[PDB]
Amino acid sequence: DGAIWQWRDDRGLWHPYNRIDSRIIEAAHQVGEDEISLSTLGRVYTIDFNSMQQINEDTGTARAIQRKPNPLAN
Ligand SMILES: Nc1ncnc2c1ncn2[C@@H]1O[C@H](COP(=O)(O)OP(=O)(O)OP(=O)(O)O)[C@@H](O)[C@H]1O
Repeated sequence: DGAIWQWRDDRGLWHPYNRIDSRIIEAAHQVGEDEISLSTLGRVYTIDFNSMQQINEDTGTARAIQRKPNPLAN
């Protein structure tokens, strides 16, 4: 839980992923995965670390993602 990942909405604001989704993204990022799949809200997303984007695999919409360190000690 060393990171808080965020995604960018259409109006340009950043939203934190939930703790579990941040954990999933972070774990894949840490080991050098190129991409992972994430399901939330019944939607299927590819998290593409080569381009640092979240891609909706049905609509083709790509959104920026970014990582913030989590200060909180285990
Ligand atoms: N990781 C996420 N968690 C929650 N909401 C998200 C996430 N990514 C996108 N959204 C929101 O979900 C909606 C759909 O975004 P998404 O990128 O899935 O597809 P889209 O092609 O923009 O939209 P639509 O399905 O309406 O054509 C938008 O309101 C967007 O801000």
